[PDB]
Amino acid sequence: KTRKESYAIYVYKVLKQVHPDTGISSKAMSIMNSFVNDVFERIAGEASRLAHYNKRSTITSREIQTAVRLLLPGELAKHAVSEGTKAVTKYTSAK
Amino acid sequence: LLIRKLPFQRLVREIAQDFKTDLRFQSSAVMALQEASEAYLVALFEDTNLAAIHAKRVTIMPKDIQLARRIRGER
Amino acid sequence: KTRSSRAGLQFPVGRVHRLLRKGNYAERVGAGAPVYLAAVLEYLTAEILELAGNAARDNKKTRIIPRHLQLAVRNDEELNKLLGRVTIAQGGVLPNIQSVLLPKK
Amino acid sequence: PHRYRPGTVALREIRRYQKSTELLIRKLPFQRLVREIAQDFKTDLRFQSSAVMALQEASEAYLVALFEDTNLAAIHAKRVTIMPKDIQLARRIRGERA
Amino acid sequence: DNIQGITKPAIRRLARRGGVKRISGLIYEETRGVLKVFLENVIRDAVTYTEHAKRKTVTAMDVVYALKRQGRTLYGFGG
Amino acid sequence: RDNIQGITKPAIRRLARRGGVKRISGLIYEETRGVLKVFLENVIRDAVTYTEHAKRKTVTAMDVVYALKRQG
DNA sequence: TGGAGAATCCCGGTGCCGAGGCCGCTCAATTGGTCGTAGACAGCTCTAGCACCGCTTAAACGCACGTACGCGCTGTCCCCCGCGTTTTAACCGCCAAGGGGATTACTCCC
DNA sequence: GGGAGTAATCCCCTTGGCGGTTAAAACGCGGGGGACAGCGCGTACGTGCGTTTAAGCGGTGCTAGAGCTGTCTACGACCAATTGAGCGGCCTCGGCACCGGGATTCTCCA
Repeated sequence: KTRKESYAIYVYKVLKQVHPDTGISSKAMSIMNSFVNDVFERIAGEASRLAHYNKRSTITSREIQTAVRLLLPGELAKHAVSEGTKAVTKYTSAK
Repeated sequence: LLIRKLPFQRLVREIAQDFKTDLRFQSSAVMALQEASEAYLVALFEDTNLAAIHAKRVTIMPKDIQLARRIRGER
Repeated sequence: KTRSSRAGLQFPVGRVHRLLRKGNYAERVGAGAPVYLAAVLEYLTAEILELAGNAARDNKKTRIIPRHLQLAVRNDEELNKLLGRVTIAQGGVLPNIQSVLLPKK
Repeated sequence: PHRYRPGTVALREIRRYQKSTELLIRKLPFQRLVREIAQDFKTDLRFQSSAVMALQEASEAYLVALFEDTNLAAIHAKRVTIMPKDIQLARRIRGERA
Repeated sequence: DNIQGITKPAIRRLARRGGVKRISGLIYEETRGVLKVFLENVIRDAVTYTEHAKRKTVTAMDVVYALKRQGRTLYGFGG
Repeated sequence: RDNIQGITKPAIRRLARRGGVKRISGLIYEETRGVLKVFLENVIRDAVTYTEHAKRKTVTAMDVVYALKRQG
């Protein structure tokens, strides 16, 4: 059989990291995978067009941050920006 | 044009003050903003006109406006 | 060793880098971009799984069905705004009976 | 003979069909409908079963959203009954009909 | 025609999920027409992407991209 | 401050009259100023975001053009 | 206004089938180094934006007033719901033809 | 020297069918509550007139900041080696749907 890439184990890691005594069905697996792939495509395309609009050939962290600012509504956007900045900072400051 | 230019550019400067300080604007920017706003309100008033004619009336109520924005897809 | 542990996340970063490279979004791609994007996807996953677990605990269940995802996404205002134009299979509709239709006796 | 008042069974059915989640249109008539529509464009095309299920889901979503909009337009006209002018108004507000 | 398979109680249950108390008898033909139009547009876009991508069998991911073309995106069928 | 009253009663009247409205109530104005304010809040934040990411202090017309293409 | 009565919730036994670990590979992610250039930064120019002012004149504010229709009330009548009864098509379970797109080998040409 | 044309193949999935049967749509009717039509009134809205205000036009001054050139350097494309995370096969035992008896809870009407 061919190999198909899914995000199932990683969202299972996140689910066990938040609610430790909870299961999940295969259908809900499919909808959750579709959600994360769609928001991947949306943020990626918005970042791509912001890369093109300023005569620039590289996608950086700034473009993804501006894409989160444009594409996400409310305080959810501000909190996601904080999480991304924290992850990038500890990745860069790592040995 | 229907709305006067200076009150609309005063309004857009006041609403852009709340998001970044000391912001400057191009003149063609506020002209495009005025044109887009007028097109939006004309299309809205046509939709509320159909809403008012639906309920056997010729006077428009605000409930026509909430009906138009609810059916249209906004909030 | 692996860069997901180096960034301090659970989502993959190299897979995100490969998928950004394949999709031809730009000619060059940076280093912090997949880290930031994986953090964003993990945090959106955190709200939706939180609210779905809250819904499942309300409905006395231990496994998340898509009905609980539908209830969780259609109750929070920001998640309903972000996912307004989507639909969830085997989801159902929120309970909403308009007030004027009730038996006012 | 006991008989409920007119209007109660509508409340009961609205509650029972908003609480549940199982699909409403039966499978084989919608299969026949999608094959008959696809006969008009190109010939000898074949469908996966998941494609037919996805079309059922999309049709359900579009029609329940349309009926909710129709109900709001009917309440605005100071009635309870839905009528075809309400449906035509609901599609004209969205812009689906020019 | 198979548009008559969408029967009167099926549209009644579609109304009840949307919360409709009283239904007129002239709803049903208009409902059949608007579902005919919607499905015609969707299968047109799906056969367009399948004929461009060159298979004899139309798969679910193609109609997911067809629905995403209309801004009516669907989750949970491989999309 | 309180410059939403610059969208005056006859300007709203002409905006309705182009749309074909014949008779207008007195409570229409206090709702259409709210709708215009909501639409401008949803546009100017995207214009500000585009102007900030390009490291500029001036909102050009093109930023408004992509801001309107955001909403469609 | 209280009894009839039917619809809904609720807990115990049943079972069934599917989520989740476990094992084992394998191949794309990781290390390391190399090179070529994209953009970071400096700095120069000089367009376009903000502001102060005056003047003329169209536009709006304010109020009076006549009257057009919004809405509350009543009669009518009709068509749509509730439910009993009758026919019919979706489904189910399995089988069989059989086409179809990826999977090997055999072989060819720039 | 490697991509590609052609073909055989083991299947995997698609479509069509046939009988049972059984839920489920189809139909009919009683009858009743809402849609619809009409009238009264009184209240709010268009129209018009006099005045007052501010928008727009011109004219200018200052200067911020967009726009572009020069140069380089740290950073990302790019390639060989390698290796462990993450894919798939598979086993199971528990989560949850189902069924049934009974308590609970609205509702109708006399």
